[PDB]
Amino acid sequence: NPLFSPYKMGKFNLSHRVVLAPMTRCRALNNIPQAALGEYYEQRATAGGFLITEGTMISPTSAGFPHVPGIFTKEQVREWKKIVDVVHAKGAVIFCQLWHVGRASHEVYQPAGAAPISSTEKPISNRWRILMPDGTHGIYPKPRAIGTYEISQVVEDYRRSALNAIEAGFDGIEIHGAHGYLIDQFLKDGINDRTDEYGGSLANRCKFITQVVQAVVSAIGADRVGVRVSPAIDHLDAMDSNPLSLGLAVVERLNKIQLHSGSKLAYLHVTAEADWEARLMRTLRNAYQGTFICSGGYTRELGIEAVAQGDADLVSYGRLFISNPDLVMRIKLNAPLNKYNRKTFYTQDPVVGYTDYPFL
Ligand SMILES: NC(=O)[C@H]1C=CCN([C@@H]2O[C@H](COP(=O)(O)OP(=O)(O)OC[C@H]3O[C@@H](n4cnc5c(N)ncnc54)[C@H](OP(=O)(O)O)[C@@H]3O)[C@@H](O)[C@H]2O)C1
Ligand SMILES: Cc1cc2nc3c(=O)[nH]c(=O)nc-3n(C[C@H](O)[C@H](O)[C@H](O)COP(=O)(O)O)c2cc1C
Repeated sequence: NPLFSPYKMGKFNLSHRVVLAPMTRCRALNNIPQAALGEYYEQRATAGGFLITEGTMISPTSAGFPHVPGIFTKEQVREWKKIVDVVHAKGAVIFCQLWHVGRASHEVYQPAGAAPISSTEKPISNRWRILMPDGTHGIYPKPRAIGTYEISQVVEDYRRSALNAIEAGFDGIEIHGAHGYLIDQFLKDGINDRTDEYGGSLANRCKFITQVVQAVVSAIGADRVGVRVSPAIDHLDAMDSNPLSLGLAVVERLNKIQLHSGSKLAYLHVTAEADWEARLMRTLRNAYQGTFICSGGYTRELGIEAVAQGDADLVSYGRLFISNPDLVMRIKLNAPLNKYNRKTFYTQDPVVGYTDYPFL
Protein backbone atom coordinates (compact mmCIF):
# COMPACT_ATOMS: atom_id res chain seq x y z
CA ASN A 1 0.00 0.00 0.00
CA PRO A 2 1.69 3.20 -1.19
CA LEU A 3 -0.56 5.35 1.02
CA PHE A 4 1.39 4.06 4.04
CA SER A 5 4.92 4.69 2.88
CA PRO A 6 6.55 7.53 4.86
CA TYR A 7 6.87 11.01 3.41
CA LYS A 8 8.89 14.04 4.52
CA MET A 9 6.74 17.18 4.41
CA GLY A 10 9.27 19.86 5.28
CA LYS A 11 10.64 19.05 8.72
CA PHE A 12 7.67 16.79 9.57
CA ASN A 13 8.35 13.15 8.66
CA LEU A 14 4.87 11.74 8.10
CA SER A 15 4.35 8.00 8.48
CA HIS A 16 1.44 7.84 6.02
CA ARG A 17 -0.16 9.95 3.30
CA VAL A 18 -3.83 10.06 4.38
CA VAL A 19 -4.62 13.69 5.22
CA LEU A 20 -7.63 15.19 7.00
CA ALA A 21 -9.02 17.81 4.64
CA PRO A 22 -10.10 21.13 6.19
CA MET A 23 -13.81 21.00 6.98
CA THR A 24 -16.04 23.62 8.58
CA ARG A 25 -18.30 22.02 11.19
CA CYS A 26 -19.63 25.08 13.09
CA ARG A 27 -19.02 23.71 16.61
CA ALA A 28 -16.70 26.51 17.82
CA LEU A 29 -19.50 28.41 19.53
CA ASN A 30 -19.11 32.21 19.49
CA ASN A 31 -15.94 31.77 17.37
CA ILE A 32 -14.22 30.24 20.43
CA PRO A 33 -12.64 26.78 19.90
CA GLN A 34 -14.58 24.50 22.23
CA ALA A 35 -13.46 21.29 23.92
CA ALA A 36 -15.59 19.33 21.43
CA LEU A 37 -13.11 20.31 18.70
CA GLY A 38 -10.28 18.73 20.69
CA GLU A 39 -12.31 15.53 21.03
CA TYR A 40 -13.14 15.70 17.31
CA TYR A 41 -9.56 16.10 16.09
CA GLU A 42 -8.26 13.59 18.65
CA GLN A 43 -10.53 10.84 17.30
CA ARG A 44 -8.99 11.37 13.85
CA ALA A 45 -5.35 11.98 14.82
CA THR A 46 -2.85 9.19 14.15
CA ALA A 47 0.83 8.80 14.92
CA GLY A 48 2.63 10.53 12.07
CA GLY A 49 -0.60 11.71 10.43
CA PHE A 50 -1.26 15.15 8.97
CA LEU A 51 -4.42 17.03 9.97
CA ILE A 52 -5.74 20.33 8.59
CA THR A 53 -8.27 22.20 10.72
CA GLU A 54 -11.54 23.80 9.65
CA GLY A 55 -11.38 27.29 8.19
CA THR A 56 -10.40 29.75 10.91
CA MET A 57 -11.16 33.47 11.04
CA ILE A 58 -8.32 35.97 10.66
CA SER A 59 -10.33 39.08 11.61
CA PRO A 60 -13.78 40.06 12.94
CA THR A 61 -14.94 40.57 9.32
CA SER A 62 -13.72 37.26 7.83
CA ALA A 63 -16.60 34.98 8.90
CA GLY A 64 -19.41 33.80 6.65
CA PHE A 65 -20.51 30.72 8.61
CA PRO A 66 -21.97 30.47 12.12
CA HIS A 67 -19.74 29.53 15.06
CA VAL A 68 -16.51 29.07 13.10
CA PRO A 69 -13.22 29.19 15.05
CA GLY A 70 -11.07 32.32 15.03
CA ILE A 71 -7.35 32.82 15.76
CA PHE A 72 -7.26 36.66 15.99
CA THR A 73 -8.04 36.99 19.76
CA LYS A 74 -5.91 36.08 22.75
CA GLU A 75 -8.71 33.88 24.10
CA GLN A 76 -8.93 31.92 20.84
CA VAL A 77 -5.18 31.28 21.02
CA ARG A 78 -5.46 29.86 24.54
CA GLU A 79 -8.34 27.55 23.61
CA TRP A 80 -6.60 26.41 20.42
CA LYS A 81 -3.56 25.56 22.56
CA LYS A 82 -5.52 22.90 24.46
CA ILE A 83 -6.68 21.35 21.17
CA VAL A 84 -3.20 21.21 19.64
CA ASP A 85 -1.72 19.66 22.80
CA VAL A 86 -4.32 16.88 22.65
CA VAL A 87 -3.56 16.29 18.96
CA HIS A 88 0.21 16.40 19.48
CA ALA A 89 -0.14 13.89 22.34
CA LYS A 90 -1.32 11.47 19.63
CA GLY A 91 1.81 12.13 17.56
CA ALA A 92 0.06 13.93 14.70
CA VAL A 93 0.91 17.03 12.67
CA ILE A 94 -1.79 19.70 12.48
CA PHE A 95 -2.09 22.88 10.39
CA CYS A 96 -4.59 25.69 10.93
CA GLN A 97 -6.35 26.91 7.78
CA LEU A 98 -6.62 30.70 7.69
CA TRP A 99 -9.96 31.52 6.06
CA HIS A 100 -11.47 34.82 4.90
CA VAL A 101 -14.86 34.49 3.22
CA GLY A 102 -14.84 37.83 1.42
CA ARG A 103 -18.22 38.55 -0.15
CA ALA A 104 -19.58 35.15 0.96
CA SER A 105 -20.93 36.61 4.19
CA HIS A 106 -24.01 38.35 5.58
CA GLU A 107 -24.83 41.33 7.78
CA VAL A 108 -25.56 38.92 10.65
CA TYR A 109 -21.95 37.67 10.46
CA GLN A 110 -20.35 41.13 10.18
CA PRO A 111 -19.67 43.58 13.03
CA ALA A 112 -22.40 46.23 13.31
CA GLY A 113 -24.17 44.62 10.35
CA ALA A 114 -21.67 46.16 7.94
CA ALA A 115 -21.32 44.96 4.37
CA PRO A 116 -18.75 42.25 3.60
CA ILE A 117 -15.53 43.13 1.81
CA SER A 118 -14.35 41.80 -1.55
CA SER A 119 -12.36 42.69 -4.65
CA THR A 120 -15.61 43.81 -6.31
CA GLU A 121 -19.04 45.26 -5.61
CA LYS A 122 -20.79 42.44 -7.47
CA PRO A 123 -22.66 40.14 -5.06
CA ILE A 124 -22.96 36.39 -5.37
CA SER A 125 -25.91 35.71 -7.66
CA ASN A 126 -29.30 34.64 -6.29
CA ARG A 127 -28.63 31.03 -7.37
CA TRP A 128 -26.56 30.57 -4.19
CA ARG A 129 -27.90 31.04 -0.66
CA ILE A 130 -26.03 31.51 2.62
CA LEU A 131 -26.66 29.44 5.74
CA MET A 132 -28.06 31.61 8.54
CA PRO A 133 -27.41 31.19 12.28
CA ASP A 134 -30.98 29.90 12.79
CA GLY A 135 -30.63 27.12 10.20
CA THR A 136 -32.52 28.94 7.42
CA HIS A 137 -30.92 30.38 4.28
CA GLY A 138 -30.48 34.03 3.34
CA ILE A 139 -29.32 36.41 0.61
CA TYR A 140 -25.72 37.34 -0.12
CA PRO A 141 -25.57 41.17 -0.02
CA LYS A 142 -23.51 43.52 -2.15
CA PRO A 143 -19.91 43.56 -0.88
CA ARG A 144 -17.63 46.57 -0.49
CA ALA A 145 -14.73 46.78 -2.95
CA ILE A 146 -11.67 47.54 -0.82
CA GLY A 147 -8.82 49.79 -1.86
CA THR A 148 -5.17 48.82 -1.96
CA TYR A 149 -4.58 50.23 1.53
CA GLU A 150 -7.20 47.92 3.05
CA ILE A 151 -5.74 45.10 0.94
CA SER A 152 -2.45 45.49 2.81
CA GLN A 153 -4.40 45.56 6.09
CA VAL A 154 -6.04 42.22 5.26
CA VAL A 155 -2.58 40.87 4.39
CA GLU A 156 -1.44 41.93 7.86
CA ASP A 157 -4.41 40.02 9.30
CA TYR A 158 -3.13 36.84 7.64
CA ARG A 159 0.33 37.54 9.08
CA ARG A 160 -0.83 38.13 12.66
CA SER A 161 -3.10 35.08 12.49
CA ALA A 162 -0.19 32.95 11.26
CA LEU A 163 1.89 34.10 14.23
CA ASN A 164 -1.01 33.37 16.60
CA ALA A 165 -1.29 29.82 15.24
CA ILE A 166 2.40 29.22 15.95
CA GLU A 167 1.93 30.73 19.41
CA ALA A 168 -0.96 28.29 19.92
CA GLY A 169 1.37 25.40 18.99
CA PHE A 170 0.29 24.70 15.40
CA ASP A 171 2.91 23.06 13.21
CA GLY A 172 1.89 25.46 10.44
CA ILE A 173 -0.91 27.18 8.56
CA GLU A 174 -2.73 26.61 5.28
CA ILE A 175 -3.79 29.60 3.18
CA HIS A 176 -7.42 29.04 2.12
CA GLY A 177 -7.48 30.42 -1.41
CA ALA A 178 -10.22 28.23 -2.86
CA HIS A 179 -13.99 27.71 -3.06
CA GLY A 180 -14.81 31.25 -4.16
CA TYR A 181 -13.83 33.09 -0.98
CA LEU A 182 -11.80 36.29 -0.55
CA ILE A 183 -8.58 35.13 -2.21
CA ASP A 184 -10.51 33.36 -4.97
CA GLN A 185 -12.47 36.59 -5.50
CA PHE A 186 -9.20 38.22 -6.62
CA LEU A 187 -8.04 35.24 -8.72
CA LYS A 188 -11.09 34.36 -10.83
CA ASP A 189 -11.68 36.85 -13.64
CA GLY A 190 -15.41 36.09 -13.38
CA ILE A 191 -15.38 37.99 -10.07
CA ASN A 192 -12.37 40.34 -10.22
CA ASP A 193 -13.57 43.30 -12.30
CA ARG A 194 -10.99 45.73 -10.88
CA THR A 195 -9.05 48.19 -13.02
CA ASP A 196 -6.20 48.89 -10.58
CA GLU A 197 -2.99 46.86 -10.15
CA TYR A 198 -5.00 43.98 -8.60
CA GLY A 199 -7.28 43.30 -11.58
CA GLY A 200 -7.05 42.48 -15.26
CA SER A 201 -4.04 40.38 -16.23
CA LEU A 202 -3.02 37.12 -14.58
CA ALA A 203 -0.17 38.91 -12.79
CA ASN A 204 -2.51 41.54 -11.32
CA ARG A 205 -5.08 38.90 -10.35
CA CYS A 206 -2.39 36.77 -8.67
CA LYS A 207 -0.92 39.70 -6.71
CA PHE A 208 -3.22 39.28 -3.69
CA ILE A 209 -2.50 35.60 -3.04
CA THR A 210 1.20 36.28 -3.69
CA GLN A 211 1.31 38.98 -1.01
CA VAL A 212 -0.69 36.85 1.45
CA VAL A 213 1.72 33.93 1.04
CA GLN A 214 4.79 36.19 1.18
CA ALA A 215 3.57 37.72 4.45
CA VAL A 216 3.08 34.40 6.23
CA VAL A 217 6.30 32.98 4.75
CA SER A 218 8.28 35.90 6.17
CA ALA A 219 6.55 35.55 9.55
CA ILE A 220 6.71 31.80 10.29
CA GLY A 221 8.84 30.27 7.53
CA ALA A 222 7.95 28.74 4.17
CA ASP A 223 8.13 25.12 5.36
CA ARG A 224 5.19 25.78 7.72
CA VAL A 225 2.92 27.37 5.09
CA GLY A 226 0.52 25.45 2.87
CA VAL A 227 -1.58 26.88 0.02
CA ARG A 228 -4.96 25.57 -1.14
CA VAL A 229 -6.56 26.56 -4.45
CA SER A 230 -9.40 25.34 -6.67
CA PRO A 231 -9.15 26.92 -10.13
CA ALA A 232 -11.90 24.76 -11.70
CA ILE A 233 -14.63 24.94 -9.02
CA ASP A 234 -17.41 27.43 -9.81
CA HIS A 235 -18.70 27.47 -6.22
CA LEU A 236 -20.27 30.85 -5.34
CA ASP A 237 -19.87 32.27 -8.87
CA ALA A 238 -16.11 31.57 -8.84
CA MET A 239 -15.69 31.12 -12.58
CA ASP A 240 -12.53 31.71 -14.59
CA SER A 241 -12.40 31.79 -18.39
CA ASN A 242 -9.22 29.66 -18.38
CA PRO A 243 -8.89 27.69 -15.13
CA LEU A 244 -5.85 25.77 -16.39
CA SER A 245 -3.97 28.99 -17.17
CA LEU A 246 -4.95 30.48 -13.80
CA GLY A 247 -3.72 27.45 -11.86
CA LEU A 248 -0.42 27.48 -13.73
CA ALA A 249 -0.10 31.21 -13.05
CA VAL A 250 -0.55 30.67 -9.31
CA VAL A 251 1.98 27.82 -9.35
CA GLU A 252 4.48 30.09 -11.11
CA ARG A 253 4.21 32.65 -8.29
CA LEU A 254 4.60 29.90 -5.68
CA ASN A 255 7.78 28.60 -7.33
CA LYS A 256 9.16 32.15 -7.45
CA ILE A 257 8.44 32.72 -3.75
CA GLN A 258 10.32 29.51 -2.92
CA LEU A 259 13.38 30.60 -4.92
CA HIS A 260 13.42 34.09 -3.38
CA SER A 261 13.11 32.79 0.18
CA GLY A 262 15.48 29.90 -0.55
CA SER A 263 13.10 27.43 1.10
CA LYS A 264 10.25 25.18 -0.01
CA LEU A 265 6.64 25.69 0.98
CA ALA A 266 4.98 22.96 3.03
CA TYR A 267 2.74 21.84 0.16
CA LEU A 268 0.40 22.89 -2.62
CA HIS A 269 -3.16 21.71 -1.99
CA VAL A 270 -5.47 21.48 -5.01
CA THR A 271 -9.11 20.43 -4.69
CA ALA A 272 -11.42 19.74 -7.63
CA GLU A 273 -14.94 18.59 -8.41
CA ALA A 274 -15.62 15.26 -6.70
CA ASP A 275 -17.39 13.95 -9.84
CA TRP A 276 -14.18 13.20 -11.76
CA GLU A 277 -6.13 14.70 -21.96
CA ALA A 278 -4.61 14.81 -18.47
CA ARG A 279 -6.46 16.18 -15.46
CA LEU A 280 -5.82 19.70 -14.20
CA MET A 281 -4.66 18.06 -10.96
CA ARG A 282 -1.68 16.38 -12.63
CA THR A 283 -0.78 19.44 -14.71
CA LEU A 284 -0.54 21.64 -11.62
CA ARG A 285 1.39 18.88 -9.84
CA ASN A 286 3.93 18.69 -12.67
CA ALA A 287 4.43 22.46 -12.63
CA TYR A 288 4.84 22.86 -8.85
CA GLN A 289 8.26 22.28 -7.26
CA GLY A 290 7.42 20.65 -3.95
CA THR A 291 4.84 18.60 -2.09
CA PHE A 292 1.42 18.20 -3.71
CA ILE A 293 -1.86 17.23 -2.02
CA CYS A 294 -4.72 16.05 -4.23
CA SER A 295 -8.29 16.54 -3.02
CA GLY A 296 -11.80 15.88 -4.28
CA GLY A 297 -13.80 12.67 -4.40
CA TYR A 298 -10.88 10.38 -3.57
CA THR A 299 -11.50 6.86 -2.28
CA ARG A 300 -9.20 4.12 -1.00
CA GLU A 301 -8.55 2.82 -4.52
CA LEU A 302 -8.24 6.28 -6.07
CA GLY A 303 -5.96 7.45 -3.26
CA ILE A 304 -3.71 4.40 -3.66
CA GLU A 305 -3.57 4.92 -7.43
CA ALA A 306 -2.75 8.63 -7.08
CA VAL A 307 0.38 8.03 -4.98
CA ALA A 308 1.44 4.99 -7.02
CA GLN A 309 1.16 6.83 -10.35
CA GLY A 310 2.96 9.89 -8.97
CA ASP A 311 -0.08 12.18 -9.19
CA ALA A 312 0.34 13.32 -5.58
CA ASP A 313 2.48 12.95 -2.47
CA LEU A 314 -0.43 13.26 -0.02
CA VAL A 315 -4.16 12.60 -0.38
CA SER A 316 -6.72 14.51 1.69
CA TYR A 317 -10.16 13.09 2.49
CA GLY A 318 -13.17 15.22 3.38
CA ARG A 319 -16.64 13.76 3.89
CA LEU A 320 -15.36 10.23 4.54
CA PHE A 321 -13.29 11.56 7.45
CA ILE A 322 -16.42 13.07 9.04
CA SER A 323 -18.10 9.68 9.46
CA ASN A 324 -14.92 7.59 9.92
CA PRO A 325 -12.77 8.86 12.82
CA ASP A 326 -10.34 5.98 12.20
CA LEU A 327 -10.39 6.52 8.44
CA VAL A 328 -6.61 6.01 8.22
CA MET A 329 -6.94 2.59 9.86
CA ARG A 330 -9.92 1.57 7.71
CA ILE A 331 -7.97 2.44 4.55
CA LYS A 332 -5.08 0.26 5.75
CA LEU A 333 -7.28 -2.77 6.50
CA ASN A 334 -9.60 -2.09 3.53
CA ALA A 335 -12.41 -2.09 6.08
CA PRO A 336 -15.90 -0.86 5.12
CA LEU A 337 -16.64 2.81 5.74
CA ASN A 338 -19.49 4.57 7.53
CA LYS A 339 -21.99 6.82 5.79
CA TYR A 340 -21.98 10.53 6.63
CA ASN A 341 -25.05 12.61 7.50
CA ARG A 342 -25.19 15.92 5.64
CA LYS A 343 -27.92 17.18 8.00
CA THR A 344 -25.36 17.55 10.82
CA PHE A 345 -22.46 19.00 8.80
CA TYR A 346 -22.99 22.55 10.12
CA THR A 347 -25.06 21.98 13.26
CA GLN A 348 -23.90 23.07 16.71
CA ASP A 349 -24.27 19.94 18.86
CA PRO A 350 -20.87 18.99 20.35
CA VAL A 351 -21.63 15.26 19.98
CA VAL A 352 -24.50 14.59 17.56
CA GLY A 353 -23.06 14.18 14.07
CA TYR A 354 -19.64 15.33 15.29
CA THR A 355 -17.94 12.81 17.61
CA ASP A 356 -20.56 10.03 17.79
CA TYR A 357 -19.56 8.34 14.54
CA PRO A 358 -18.43 4.87 15.69
CA PHE A 359 -14.92 3.49 15.47
CA LEU A 360 -14.01 0.10 14.01
N1 LIG B 1 -15.25 26.76 4.04
C1 LIG B 1 -15.33 26.02 2.79
O1 LIG B 1 -14.51 26.23 1.89
C2 LIG B 1 -16.44 24.96 2.60
C3 LIG B 1 -17.71 25.46 2.95
C4 LIG B 1 -18.88 24.98 2.01
C5 LIG B 1 -18.72 23.67 1.34
N2 LIG B 1 -17.22 23.38 0.80
C6 LIG B 1 -17.23 23.09 -0.63
O2 LIG B 1 -18.14 23.79 -1.26
C7 LIG B 1 -18.68 22.84 -2.52
C8 LIG B 1 -20.14 22.75 -2.50
O3 LIG B 1 -20.53 21.47 -2.07
P1 LIG B 1 -22.14 21.24 -1.64
O4 LIG B 1 -22.67 19.95 -2.29
O5 LIG B 1 -22.23 21.13 -0.13
O6 LIG B 1 -23.05 22.58 -2.19
P2 LIG B 1 -24.57 23.02 -1.54
O7 LIG B 1 -25.47 23.49 -2.65
O8 LIG B 1 -24.38 24.12 -0.53
O9 LIG B 1 -25.25 21.68 -0.78
C9 LIG B 1 -26.35 21.88 0.10
C10 LIG B 1 -27.58 21.27 -0.49
O10 LIG B 1 -28.54 22.16 -0.52
C11 LIG B 1 -29.29 21.84 -1.80
N3 LIG B 1 -29.99 22.85 -2.23
C12 LIG B 1 -31.31 22.92 -2.37
N4 LIG B 1 -31.60 24.13 -2.83
C13 LIG B 1 -30.46 24.81 -2.96
C14 LIG B 1 -30.20 26.11 -3.41
N5 LIG B 1 -31.19 27.11 -3.86
N6 LIG B 1 -28.95 26.56 -3.46
C15 LIG B 1 -27.91 25.76 -3.08
N7 LIG B 1 -28.16 24.49 -2.65
C16 LIG B 1 -29.45 24.01 -2.59
C17 LIG B 1 -28.12 21.40 -2.79
O11 LIG B 1 -28.61 20.52 -3.91
P3 LIG B 1 -27.85 20.68 -5.38
O12 LIG B 1 -26.72 19.66 -5.48
O13 LIG B 1 -27.29 22.05 -5.50
O14 LIG B 1 -28.86 20.45 -6.50
C18 LIG B 1 -27.30 20.78 -2.06
O15 LIG B 1 -27.53 19.32 -2.17
C19 LIG B 1 -18.13 21.63 -2.38
O16 LIG B 1 -17.01 21.49 -3.29
C20 LIG B 1 -17.62 21.58 -0.90
O17 LIG B 1 -16.59 20.78 -0.80
C21 LIG B 1 -16.36 24.38 1.02
C1 LIG C 1 -19.07 20.11 5.43
C2 LIG C 1 -17.85 20.53 4.66
C3 LIG C 1 -17.05 21.56 5.14
C4 LIG C 1 -15.93 21.96 4.43
N1 LIG C 1 -15.14 22.99 4.91
C5 LIG C 1 -14.02 23.39 4.23
C6 LIG C 1 -13.22 24.42 4.72
O1 LIG C 1 -13.51 24.98 5.77
N2 LIG C 1 -12.11 24.82 4.02
C7 LIG C 1 -11.78 24.19 2.83
O2 LIG C 1 -10.78 24.54 2.21
N3 LIG C 1 -12.56 23.17 2.35
C8 LIG C 1 -13.69 22.76 3.04
N4 LIG C 1 -14.47 21.74 2.54
C9 LIG C 1 -14.07 21.07 1.26
C10 LIG C 1 -13.20 19.86 1.62
O3 LIG C 1 -12.12 20.27 2.42
C11 LIG C 1 -12.65 19.13 0.39
O4 LIG C 1 -12.08 20.04 -0.52
C12 LIG C 1 -13.73 18.32 -0.31
O5 LIG C 1 -14.80 18.05 0.58
C13 LIG C 1 -13.11 17.01 -0.77
O6 LIG C 1 -14.14 16.12 -1.13
P1 LIG C 1 -14.21 14.68 -0.41
O7 LIG C 1 -15.21 14.78 0.71
O8 LIG C 1 -14.65 13.65 -1.42
O9 LIG C 1 -12.86 14.32 0.15
C14 LIG C 1 -15.59 21.33 3.24
C15 LIG C 1 -16.39 20.30 2.76
C16 LIG C 1 -17.52 19.90 3.47
C17 LIG C 1 -18.38 18.79 2.95
